[PDB]
Amino acid sequence: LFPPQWICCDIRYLDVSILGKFAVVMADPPWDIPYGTLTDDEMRRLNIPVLQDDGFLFLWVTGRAMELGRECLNLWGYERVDEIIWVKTNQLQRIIHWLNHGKEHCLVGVKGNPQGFNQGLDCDVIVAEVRSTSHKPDEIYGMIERLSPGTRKIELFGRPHNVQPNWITLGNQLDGIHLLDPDVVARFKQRYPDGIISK
Amino acid sequence: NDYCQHFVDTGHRPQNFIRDVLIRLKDELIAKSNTPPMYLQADIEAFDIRELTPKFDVILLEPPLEEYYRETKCWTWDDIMKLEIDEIAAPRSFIFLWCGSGEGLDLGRVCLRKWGYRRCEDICWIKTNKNNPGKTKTLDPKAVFQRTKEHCLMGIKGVDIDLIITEEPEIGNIEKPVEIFHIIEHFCLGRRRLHLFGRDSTIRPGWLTVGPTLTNSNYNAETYASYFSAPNSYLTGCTEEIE
Ligand SMILES: CC(C)Nc1cc(N2CCC3(CC2)CN(c2ccc(CN4CCC(C)(C)CC4)cc2)CC(=O)N3)ncn1
Repeated sequence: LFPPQWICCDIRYLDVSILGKFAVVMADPPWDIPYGTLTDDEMRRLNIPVLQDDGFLFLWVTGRAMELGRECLNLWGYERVDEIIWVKTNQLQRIIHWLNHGKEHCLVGVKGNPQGFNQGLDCDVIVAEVRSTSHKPDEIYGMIERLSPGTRKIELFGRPHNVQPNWITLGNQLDGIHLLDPDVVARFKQRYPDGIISK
Repeated sequence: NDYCQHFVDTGHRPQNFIRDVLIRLKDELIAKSNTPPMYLQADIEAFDIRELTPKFDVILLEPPLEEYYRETKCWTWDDIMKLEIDEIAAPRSFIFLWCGSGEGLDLGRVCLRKWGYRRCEDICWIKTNKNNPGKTKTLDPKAVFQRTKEHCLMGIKGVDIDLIITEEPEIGNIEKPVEIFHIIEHFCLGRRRLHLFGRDSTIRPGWLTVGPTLTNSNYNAETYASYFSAPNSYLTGCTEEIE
């Protein structure tokens, strides 16, 4: 079901096996050290492996999570095959520890044998204005749609500004549960007959 | 505007549209403090790296990767990982490792940890195509996207941005942008600086360059050591000479 869908939940406790398989996964995790974080062990323990058989993972990282994100990506069964950077500019296309930071990194991982994707349509550099702090640039969605048009996608640790057609968005600041895909709706009621997602 | 859609529409890479893309006193201090350029032709595989003394404050490592020769001895990450870099690095010292844009972003990190560093910066060399918007890209089989940048990883053991933007060099040109030296020298990390796999074309005051394609050598270990004997042992490279 094409229009946006979402589940407010503690991603730690949701049984994601109800969601089906996805052509693309994207996560922008709250890595450990305002909002709720996950420890490194919790990050590692996420059930990312059930979300795909063949497809791509997009994993935003920063600081020391550049290394820890590579660990989770490998632990969850992916090989890192690309690394996207977003060059942060102002509205006049000028660039906003040891150096000042002008970019953010998004690791790109592959699982299995993805077929029918339009690899090589975009390049690995995004140039876009910092619209709102902590927000990823909307350009990533277009890149992912050109790469895998029409397919099912899931975002972990998203926020209401993140919901998109063809995407299911998970995060704890979303507005209740809004599911439209009949296969998903069926499995959710079965798994959660009283609509409560508990530990 | 969406510059990614634009690049799909026109072939102009998004980085083409970035604009503007007393620190002169620091530079002049760097130049006064710089040792004479020193350089040595050596096949680094067959060379006991321990013959390079004393222990270096900065190491810039630029191994010639196969991926640099798209349409053209290559070192593999297997070979690079076997370099005994921790034998020549000072207990507090810095490394700058050109990792390319593929598997090197991972194996380069294995290298840094193997030699005892932790990564504190990731410097990306972003290549514009303003002069050849049409020219496409033979993609790596595993690549998902067109690769238009290279990473230089900075590691530590014991004013500037992390971006370098220049036009993509001519095919077969393997030179890295000289801006990396400015970034490095503006850190004021000490004066013993080693460039492994440098070339005649990268020799530079304040650096010892070692690599197989140098046509001449002037390296002498004792002469080299003499530049850092007391009172000059601990200079940052950004302070006045001691009278
Ligand atoms: C309670 C917890 C145990 N369990 C959760 C938490 C959860 N969250 C928390 C996180 C969420 C969404 C809901 C995202 N977050 C956020 C902020 C910054 C970054 C960094 N990143 C770096 C790259 C970049 C610059 C391109 C964009 C920013 C990453 C994430 C802000 C926020 O407020 N909320 N959702 C379900 N379970």
